[PDB]
Amino acid sequence: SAPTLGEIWKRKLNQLDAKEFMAYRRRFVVEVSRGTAKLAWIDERGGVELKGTVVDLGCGRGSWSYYAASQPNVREVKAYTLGTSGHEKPRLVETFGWNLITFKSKVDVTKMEPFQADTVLCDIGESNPTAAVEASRTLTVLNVISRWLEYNQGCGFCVKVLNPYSCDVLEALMKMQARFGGGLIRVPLSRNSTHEMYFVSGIKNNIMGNVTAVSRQLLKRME
Ligand SMILES: C[S@@+](CC[C@H](N)C(=O)[O-])C[C@H]1O[C@@H](n2cnc3c(N)ncnc32)[C@H](O)[C@@H]1O
Repeated sequence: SAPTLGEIWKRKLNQLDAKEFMAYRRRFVVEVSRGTAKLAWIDERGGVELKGTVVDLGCGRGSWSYYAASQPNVREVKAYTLGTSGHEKPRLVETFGWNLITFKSKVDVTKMEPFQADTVLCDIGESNPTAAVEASRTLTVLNVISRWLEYNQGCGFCVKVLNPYSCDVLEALMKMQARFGGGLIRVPLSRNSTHEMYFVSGIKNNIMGNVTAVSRQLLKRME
């Protein structure tokens, strides 16, 4: 049922006008950066142990990196993002832990050699009206992340899954869970206009069931 229900949600979402979309997207949603709040939520729930060498793949402005850099078990943060035309570039600030981060823009992380890391973070996935476009980008991220997880036996991880209801993606996630453990969670701070979920090392759950539960929740909210 998962692809059917998420696909229904997507087609219904795309039928909303500007006013309906704006009202729908915040309905019952919890709530400085959105990025910070989401990683903080996952961290406080025990979704991911932030420790040692943290990689932040697709760091954009870098909220996750600054979050990670302020945590007691983190030793360094290596942050990477495209930062090319019309893509977010890291925003340097003077907050606690800033000196632990190395930001590198102008890097396509899908083409980077994995290296040593104790925690793998990745928040790549831009919403697109076409669910199949989102599935393809999601698959690409998961394939890249699998190489990192293979290279770093036992590392912690927290990975955005932009479209988790697509059948190919579900099978990909089950395979990652079979290989690396972990589970798939919905952050209640996510807006109703995205079906994004997070593949995390700290929580071990029923992936397909959680996805379906999120589809049914987001559909009910649109009713
Ligand atoms: C919007 S950030 C997610 C938010 C971020 N965690 C934060 O807290 O600010 C996702 C970033 O991934 C970047 N990105 C997308 N594809 C990429 C790729 N192939 N290689 C490197 N960065 C990529 C995008 O430019 C985008 O800025």
